[PDB]
Amino acid sequence: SKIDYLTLFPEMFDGVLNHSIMKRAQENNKLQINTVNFRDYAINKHNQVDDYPYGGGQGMVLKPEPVFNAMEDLDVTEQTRVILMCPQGEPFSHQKAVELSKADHIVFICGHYEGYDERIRTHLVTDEISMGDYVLTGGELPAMTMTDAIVRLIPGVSDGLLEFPQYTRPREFKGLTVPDVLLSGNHANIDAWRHEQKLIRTYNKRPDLIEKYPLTNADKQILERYKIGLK
Ligand SMILES: NCc1ccc(CNC(=O)c2csc3nc[nH]c(=O)c23)cc1
Repeated sequence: SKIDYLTLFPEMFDGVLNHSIMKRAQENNKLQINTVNFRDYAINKHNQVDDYPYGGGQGMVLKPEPVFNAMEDLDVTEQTRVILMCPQGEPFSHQKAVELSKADHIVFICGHYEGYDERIRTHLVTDEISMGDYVLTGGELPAMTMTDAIVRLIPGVSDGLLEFPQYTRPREFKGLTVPDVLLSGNHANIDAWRHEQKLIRTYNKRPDLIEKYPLTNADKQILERYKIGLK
């Protein structure tokens, strides 16, 4: 598996690529990563990478020329996945992280442009993906974030409830005391207490999850005595 980033700000990938999980995984001969710059493939390098839109338009538009040239020498194939970071792409998701982790070659087209030449989309891009309804400056951070979720899912690199509260040393800290049950060594009571907390927190902060949860008699009894202790 190999992952390529087509970007104008390749320096912006410095920390991410050289540090943490991707830095380790690259070294294990698990994936090859390349950071390629658009401007390098500009036909003229003076009116390059982008230009005015035919028929008028709000902003500048990424030109097809540099992009097809980049794909050409990146050895892109019909099995490759050419992902375009765009605001109106499909929101990224876990099922997509799996599908892409199962792919050999991935090419991210990262950009800030008000628009992308349609010929790029119709004949190169296999996938268009966003991070969500909000507005970002460009595609690099989304490309890196998607890479993170995909890479950890490459080999070799919920119960329907919110999680239970967790605590560690010290036991007492600014008057804030770890629940005693967690120090008692009674694993049945520790699990039961954790389960009660899961139920109560989900009740308070995600009641929709309680509705989708197969509540036992004990679970109902727990919620009632909680909503009665409240008064
Ligand atoms: N006015 C149109 C317009 C066009 C491009 C941009 C630059 N944005 C991106 O390249 C982007 C990539 S993935 C993603 N996910 C969520 N939001 C985003 O903005 C993005 C912003 C606004």
